[PDB]
Amino acid sequence: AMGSMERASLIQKAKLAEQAERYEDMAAFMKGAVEKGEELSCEERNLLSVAYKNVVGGQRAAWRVLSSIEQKSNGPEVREYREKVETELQGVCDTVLGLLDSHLIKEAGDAESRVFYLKMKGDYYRYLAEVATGDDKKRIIDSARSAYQEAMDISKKEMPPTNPIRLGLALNFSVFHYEIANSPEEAISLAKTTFDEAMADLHTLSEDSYKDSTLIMQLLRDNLTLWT
Amino acid sequence: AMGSMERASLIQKAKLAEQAERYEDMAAFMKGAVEKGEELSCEERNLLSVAYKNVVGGQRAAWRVLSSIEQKSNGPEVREYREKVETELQGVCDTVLGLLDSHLIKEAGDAESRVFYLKMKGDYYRYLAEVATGDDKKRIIDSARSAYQEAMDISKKEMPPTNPIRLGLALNFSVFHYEIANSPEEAISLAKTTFDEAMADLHTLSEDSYKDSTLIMQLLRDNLTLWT
Amino acid sequence: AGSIPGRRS
Amino acid sequence: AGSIPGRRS
Ligand SMILES: *Cc1ccc([N+](=O)[O-])c(OS(=O)(=O)c2cnn(C)c2)c1
Ligand SMILES: *Cc1ccc([N+](=O)[O-])c(OS(=O)(=O)c2cnn(C)c2)c1
Ligand SMILES: [Ca+2]
Ligand SMILES: [Ca+2]
Ligand SMILES: [Cl-]
Ligand SMILES: [Cl-]
Repeated sequence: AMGSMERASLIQKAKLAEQAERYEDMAAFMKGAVEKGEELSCEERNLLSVAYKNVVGGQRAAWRVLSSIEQKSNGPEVREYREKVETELQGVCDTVLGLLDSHLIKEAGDAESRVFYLKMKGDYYRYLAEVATGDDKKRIIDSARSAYQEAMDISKKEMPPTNPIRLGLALNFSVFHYEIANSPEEAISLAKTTFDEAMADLHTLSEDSYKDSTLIMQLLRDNLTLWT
Repeated sequence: AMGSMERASLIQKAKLAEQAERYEDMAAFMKGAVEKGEELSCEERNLLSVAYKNVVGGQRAAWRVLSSIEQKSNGPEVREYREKVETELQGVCDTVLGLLDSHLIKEAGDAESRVFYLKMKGDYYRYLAEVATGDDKKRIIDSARSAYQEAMDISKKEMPPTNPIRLGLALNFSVFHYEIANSPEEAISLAKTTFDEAMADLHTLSEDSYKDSTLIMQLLRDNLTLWT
Repeated sequence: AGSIPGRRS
Repeated sequence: AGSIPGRRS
């Protein structure tokens, strides 16, 4: 419904909405900006990702609360309301996936944009997989895996091992392995190898880049501590 | 849009939505329950109030962030977006006021329900007054004042000075005086008199009622500390 | 200052 | 465990 608003005004309002913690508005403004058809800059990609991560993060937290209640109970109300939340979460994931497919990924030629969008694709299929059951769950899991793997292959060829996007991709793919794919050993191996290769490249970084990379490395180590 | 759902199912889903921190859903479920046309029990009144307080609380916090940015700047974007948030806040306040007017207050004959709803009426006019300007602000302020005053008159005749609804009404009317009506001395006098009269009645209470009343008395004292 | 927080229960 | 929090900036 943002077709009448200037691209630059959508971007400015997405930044205001972030400041106001109005993440649904922020996501709608950034959807409108994507639908203008131009490629997104680095800052604009981050606004798109932060907006949807907050929207779907709230939905995932609510779905987990409701699923836990539903499982304790096993009237229709808890299941019905968990289903409503689940459908709304699926719709947000489908919206993000649709933006990536029309046409952000196909126009992304630089490694930093292409890896960023393919990591997002893996993440939103992963959130779909968290609520999926059975022999839909399998194809959704494979779609997440395939997106993360393409991003990994580009990131290893094109970015240094300390690049924050490369690090966050590896962190999230390791969580995919541990939590979705039932591959805890692959999760641990990926987190360890990523951490060690980043450590060995820290000497090349400025003070500010060092802070950026070590922050994400700490998350890899925190997961390794929890998993071992 | 809740007309097809059973009253009891709306109430159950409002409780689930509170657990899931889905306050917009909670408010919609409780609006649907009110529109069934039956009076609300004490617990149901609290669910209605908690739902809308959280919805409008988020809107008020966002409006304050945006107004602060707008005032620092003085393109149209910050004003336009502050106006959008303001209109959505006004709409929620008008919805709550409409439920109270159709027909919760007129059917409320016991003091605990009538005072509860008239305090809500004062509160939602107060939130309208926070964003109003000029010679709309005056009539809105008077509507808040009139609702709080009727609730005060009933509460003093019908409830003990430690009743938590009576205490919270007096707390919020004192904030009205201090923040909206530019009457800080009336705010301080009301908070002090309310605190002192409650203190003198604490000896009549059980352990659990004492905890309920002293919690709100502490809020009166915290405001008095800030105001003096 | 603080009105009733009123956001729980 | 923790994915990228990714909810700020
Ligand atoms: C306005 C108000 C004052 C007191 C109470 N109360 O302590 O019951 C109210 O009910 S409530 O559900 O809105 C509430 C607010 N804070 N708590 C712990 C309950 C309303
Ligand atoms: C997936 C990801 C990893 C790292 C970064 N980053 O540090 O720039 C990302 O960009 S972001 O805007 O989504 C983000 C996440 N956390 N911060 C501090 C920024 C994405
Ligand atoms: Ca244009
Ligand atoms: Ca019925
Ligand atoms: Cl391109
Ligand atoms: Cl009645």
